Order: sequence, then structure tokens, then C-alpha cells
Amino acid sequence: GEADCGLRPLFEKKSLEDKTERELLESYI
Amino acid sequence: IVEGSDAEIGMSPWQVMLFRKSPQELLCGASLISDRWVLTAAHCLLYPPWDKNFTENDLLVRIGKHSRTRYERNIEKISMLEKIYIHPRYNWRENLDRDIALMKLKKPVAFSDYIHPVCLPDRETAASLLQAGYKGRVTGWGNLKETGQPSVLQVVNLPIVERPVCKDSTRIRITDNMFCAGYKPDEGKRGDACEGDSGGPFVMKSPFNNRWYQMGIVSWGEGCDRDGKYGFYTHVFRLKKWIQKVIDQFGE
Amino acid sequence: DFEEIPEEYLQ
Ligand SMILES: Cc1ccc(C(=O)N2CCC[C@H]2C(=O)NCc2cc(Cl)ccc2CN)[nH]1
Ligand SMILES: *[C@@H]1O[C@H](CO)[C@@H](O)[C@H](O)[C@H]1NC(C)=O
Ligand SMILES: [Mg+2]
Repeated sequence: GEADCGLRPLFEKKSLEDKTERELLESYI
Repeated sequence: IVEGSDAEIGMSPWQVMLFRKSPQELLCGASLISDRWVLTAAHCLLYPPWDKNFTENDLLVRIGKHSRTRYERNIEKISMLEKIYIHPRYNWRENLDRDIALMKLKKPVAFSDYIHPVCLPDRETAASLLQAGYKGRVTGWGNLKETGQPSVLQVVNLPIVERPVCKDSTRIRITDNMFCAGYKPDEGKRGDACEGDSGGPFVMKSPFNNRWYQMGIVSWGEGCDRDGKYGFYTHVFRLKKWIQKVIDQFGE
Repeated sequence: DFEEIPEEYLQ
């Protein structure tokens, strides 16, 4: 499903963050 | 995965396990890109140096998994393959150039809390995110060490490495269809993919639209987590024209 | 090492 791709039901779809995704965001400078 | 950690439930809902029917064993990783299409490494299906040449009937794809060995009743979905498509210019003879394959499922997989596709990058997302220092995430049920096996899906975050640093780390010829990731001996942190993690996805979370994109496919390394060595991944965006050609010709 | 899976998929 292309329209809804890459949005996790247990995370993005609920505005919940996983324990280490912040490490990826911090690396994107 | 070496120096990783246990995945959280539903953390990587696109993670797919390539499973051998007989003997019953984990073959590789793979990723879900739609309800009918699964992406993996071509070497997971065809690798003549190891007498590997799997046909559709030899394998199953297990989606929505967490535990490596357990049958996860009411969660995981087991799917049969309709057709395997290997890149026509896949180079198993030299350096695993264009290490990519598509697998079309016999029936569509129903999405759930544990089963959901990952995005494929477009030119802009790839240009913005595929940069040295930017970190991606690798997941798999592969070996925990080069020289054992995990109870559940493992996760590791790893930085993309400068192409000259990748090239200077090895005697193998590195192509533009590859990128490398991992920490330098001086960085203090460790981690890598290992045998059994091939075909799994290297994903990045776009800071622009908050979606997860699959930038790479776990491909090869000289050992696992060796100092001064890096993991090599198939550059998904570079081979997207082939991906779209296959999906456009053999239906979605 | 792997827990057995339903026969409906193995055939
Ligand atoms: C120097 C060299 C030649 C071939 C391979 C290799 O890694 N192969 C040959 C076929 C399977 C695949 C593999 O082990 N991939 C897993 C892997 C992937 C990555 Cl990204 C890093 C390390 C490892 C473990 N070597 N390495
Ligand atoms: C792999 O197997 C197919 C038959 O299923 C055969 O046609 C093909 O030539 C084999 N490839 C290699 C490189 O051995
Ligand atoms: Mg290393």
C-alpha cells in the first residue's frame, strides 16, 4: 500500500516513538 | 546482527523472513513493499559459489514476525511465492553488484499492526538522506557474531560512510550500486549485519514527512563487525528503474 | 531448532 507506506501502526499511526529513532533524526544535519 | 538489540513489537513491520521449507531454516531477510511484492538480495536466491539456486517452491516468506524460531500464531503470516525476479545484471562472480531480487506473492498479505509496507525512495529523498554520517537502521535474525543466533528480531542503527573510506577499506571493487555503513575504529560504537541478515532492509526515517524509506538491502561484508571493515548494501534508488519495470510488467 | 509450522503452507 503505497499511499500509507512507511507509517507504522504501533508507532507513527499512534504518534508513539520507538526507543532509538531519535538517534537517526539527530544524525540528519 | 552484531552489537544490536531486541526489536520492539511492530518496530519493523515490513521485515520479512525468507524461510527454507526443507530442512526448515532461516535463509535470509527481505522486506515488504506492497501487499503482493517482497524485496530481497539476489544472492539469497542465486549464489553459484555456494551451490545456491532456489526456485519458488523451495521457499516461504514469513511476515509480521518477531521471534526467530517460534511459530507466532495469530501474528505472523506465511506466504507462498508466485515468481522470483533476479536483476539481469546481478554480478555474483565478482562483487555482488546489483544484489537485488523481487518476489511476487501467490496471494495478497493482509496488513495489520505487525505487517505494513516500507516506502521506496524517490530521487529527492535519496539525494537528501543518502549522505555520509546520516544513520540508517538494519534489522534481521542473522548471526550475533562472526565466529550465536538470536531469540528475536535484532536492530542496529549505523552511519553511512564516505565512498572513499568504503573503497579504501577493501580490495573488492565498490560500485555506484552499493553504499557502505558502519562505525570507524575511532568512533567507539560498533555494529554490523552478519550471515542470515542478507536481503533485509537498511531504512531511514525521513525528517520531512516522518515516513520510513528503504535505502539499502543488506548485501555483503568481509566477516561481521570487523574493525576497519564496513557493511555493504545494495543502493535501492539506483536500481528503482528495474524495480518499477518488473512491477509494471508483472502486475501489482 | 525451528518450531513446526501448519501443513497447509508446506504443501
Ligand atoms: C568478502 C565477501 C564475499 C562475499 C561476501 C558476503 O558477505 N556474502 C557472500 C554470500 C552471502 C554474503 C554474506 O555473508 N552477507 C552477509 C553480510 C552482510 C553485511 Cl552488510 C555485512 C556482513 C555480512 C556477513 N559477511 N563477502
Ligand atoms: C538456476 O536454476 C534454473 C532452473 O530452475 C536454471 O535454468 C539456471 O540456469 C540456474 N542458474 C545457475 C546460474 O545455475
Ligand atoms: Mg567494522
